Amino acid sequence: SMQLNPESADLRALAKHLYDSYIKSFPLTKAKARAILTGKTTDKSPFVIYDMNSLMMGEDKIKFPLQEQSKEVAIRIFQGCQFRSVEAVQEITEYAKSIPGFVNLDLNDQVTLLKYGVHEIIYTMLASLMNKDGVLISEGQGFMTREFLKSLRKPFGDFMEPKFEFAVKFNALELDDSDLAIFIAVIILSGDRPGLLNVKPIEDIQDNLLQALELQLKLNHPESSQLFAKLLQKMTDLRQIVTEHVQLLQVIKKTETDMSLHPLLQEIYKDL
Ligand SMILES: C/C(=C\CC/C(C)=C/CC[C@]1(C)CCc2cc(O)cc(C)c2O1)CC/C=C(\C)C(=O)O
Ligand SMILES: C/C(=C\CC/C(C)=C/CC[C@]1(C)CCc2cc(O)cc(C)c2O1)CC/C=C(\C)C(=O)O
Repeated sequence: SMQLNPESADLRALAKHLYDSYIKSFPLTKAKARAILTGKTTDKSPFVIYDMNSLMMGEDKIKFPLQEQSKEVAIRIFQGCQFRSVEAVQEITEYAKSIPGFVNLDLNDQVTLLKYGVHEIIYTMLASLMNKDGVLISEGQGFMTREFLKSLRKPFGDFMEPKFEFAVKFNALELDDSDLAIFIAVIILSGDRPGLLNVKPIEDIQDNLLQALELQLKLNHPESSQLFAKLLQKMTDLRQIVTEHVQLLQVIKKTETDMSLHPLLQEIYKDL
């Protein structure tokens, strides 16, 4: 069974390092998101976008567009989501640099792990900002309803729904930021990504993160012995969400020309 030894003290040290770096890299933590979503925050309520009227009032309220603002609502929303995804790529990149051993990997491998990892991490962390009713946007200053997003014309009405479906089930696991910091690191350090140069050093880092994660979960969740196994299952699930997402982006690229795909996202999508 579980032991207090030097190995376990090192794994707890790693968990703390990752948590501290995760806090630094991602201002809106799950703890803060949940406080807003339950109202248990003392902060001002987010502005709620639940219909076309409150979307347009929202554009006046929420600050975070030359011929962008000429496009129909669904495209303005979709383009906004793309920009926020690119900001998320930047943050997740900075987080990865804090993962011990990551910056010592060959720079091409660092880039490959991020290329194939970032969307998995985006869907994981998006769950922190979701409840069954909607999602927090612009770092908690807004809340956009799930049914409002579904109401957008085909094919835009379907692009968030699979992320909500993932989030309701993921959120039932009741992970906290301390758990997530390690989970995200595990996903990034996946040795099976296409086109990696040096698989073994990545596998060696991931093995240590997986040990850190299993110990964190045993300590932090006395009421489930299944949680580690369930989280390995979520890692495979996320690869499905991303596949499905990419196919939707194809359908959009094919059917919905006169609508710009962010060049950086194009680069990432190339070989997913
Ligand atoms: C999934 C999505 C938007 C990502 C929105 C988003 C910001 C997700 C990441 C959530 C985290 C990582 C949570 C923590 C956090 C804290 C911050 O302080 C700031 C941000 C951005 C943040 O983002 C729309 C569909 C994808 C598109 C168009 C694409 O890809 O084609
Ligand atoms: C659903 C989603 C982003 C909506 C992005 C959005 C506000 C789209 C609407 C864009 C338009 C129609 C265009 C101009 C504009 C500017 C604003 O400043 C505010 C709004 C509402 C706005 O609306 C992904 C999750 C985002 C997170 C966590 C975040 O961390 O964001």
